[PDB]
Amino acid sequence: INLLDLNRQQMREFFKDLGEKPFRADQVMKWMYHYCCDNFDEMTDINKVLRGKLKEVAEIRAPEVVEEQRSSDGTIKWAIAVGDQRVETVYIPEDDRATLAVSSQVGCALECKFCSTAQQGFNRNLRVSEIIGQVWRAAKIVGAAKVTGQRPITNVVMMGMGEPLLNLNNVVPAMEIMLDDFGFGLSKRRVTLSTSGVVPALDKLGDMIDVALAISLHAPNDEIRDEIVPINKKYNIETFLAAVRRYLEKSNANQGRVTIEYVMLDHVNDGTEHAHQLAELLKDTPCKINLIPWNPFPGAPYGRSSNSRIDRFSKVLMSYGFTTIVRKTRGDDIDAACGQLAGDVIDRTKRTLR
RNA sequence: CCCCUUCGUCUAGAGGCCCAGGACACCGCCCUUUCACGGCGGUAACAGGGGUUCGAAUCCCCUAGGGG
Ligand SMILES: C[C@H]1O[C@@H](n2cnc3c(N)ncnc32)[C@H](O)[C@@H]1O
Ligand code: MET
Ligand code: SF4
Ligand SMILES: [Mg+2]
Ligand SMILES: [Mg+2]
Ligand SMILES: [Mg+2]
Ligand SMILES: [Mg+2]
Repeated sequence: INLLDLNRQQMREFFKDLGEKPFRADQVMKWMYHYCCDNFDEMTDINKVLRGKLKEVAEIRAPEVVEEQRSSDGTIKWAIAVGDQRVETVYIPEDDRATLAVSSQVGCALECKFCSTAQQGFNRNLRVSEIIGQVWRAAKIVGAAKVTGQRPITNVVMMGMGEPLLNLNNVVPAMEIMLDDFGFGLSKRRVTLSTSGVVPALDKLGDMIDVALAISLHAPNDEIRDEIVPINKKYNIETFLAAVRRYLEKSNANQGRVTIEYVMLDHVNDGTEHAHQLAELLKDTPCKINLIPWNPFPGAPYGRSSNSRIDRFSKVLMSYGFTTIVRKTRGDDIDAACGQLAGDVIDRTKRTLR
């Protein structure tokens, strides 16, 4: 029994089940997440008998890091071992903050055409310990909170491999741990779950946890979205934005706005005609816009909008009063930029034959 | 017998620099451009009780909880 699979409720449960008081769950979480301890013999403020009781009944096993790559950006990407397979995790330092992109499945069940995770197939969901484990290893490797004196991580984004809303069972507990004060103590506002639009699971999310929301929109109408982000064929743009607005109603994390992700595919969806449509489309949705220049990956039929097109496109949106930021491209030299995470996946869907 | 207990969390603190300071969280406002969620602001603690002293988070006692 591995305590990295457990959130606070559950660890309390666990400690009651050992005839021991529930504040013990707070102590152990502090060692685990504030110091990145994987070793009960260091928990100096737990009496020696219980300290030993734990070693018999439980453990703290994060997946192992088996690769590391540094970019001129400063950006780092670690590959973690997940049985025979690998998912990948990205650390992004900016001046006043540090951000971890976290993987949430082994590949992705979805088929976005501009995504490299999509082109590897899909194997399985990640367990809680394999999600929060990514935040655990990255915190230890960077410099643990009460070990260097600084928060190693200030923001997390569920923007690694996989679609988060197709693994709510594990995504939510893991986000719960991130937010927890005896966990990493991060902020609602600085944990951004991004989703391609699995509407029912978003409604479900609303009833489970309040967390900042971004959406992989990527087109200004269904005819295009059908082609690049195929799940649109099952939950279309209007259905999705309705769901989004349902989430935003009951959410402090988002501060009344959703972040719109829109990847910039050269001469596909990135002309000023599209910006005009996009502005219209979003007239009834309080948001801010994040333009993402496309990051390439082997075999793709696409190209990256030139900066002139991006610049023009963004200015149209700005005419209509939208906050429009171009996401700086980070980790491209090591295939760690958004979309480039292929990991190592044993596809179980036969993505190839088809 | 000895040591520890200060906002949600980690802490600042040595008889007056403290009706308790910071960071983060939380909450609020704003995002018509700081964004791989951004800017600003605000609420919030001396474990509980009794003493010593002009004055106690700080010194003494008792209690509860925790460690050797
Ligand atoms: C994580 C964010 O990046 C987007 N995304 C997926 N693939 C790529 C790529 N090759 N380049 C840029 N962005 C991508 C997702 O659709 C999501 O919005
Ligand atoms: C590479 S995408 C990562 C998060 C989710 N799949 C989304 O597309 O928004
Ligand atoms: S984009 Fe998000 S959803 Fe679409 S494939 Fe890549 S990962 Fe899966
Ligand atoms: Mg929190
Ligand atoms: Mg306390
Ligand atoms: Mg102190
Ligand atoms: Mg924000």
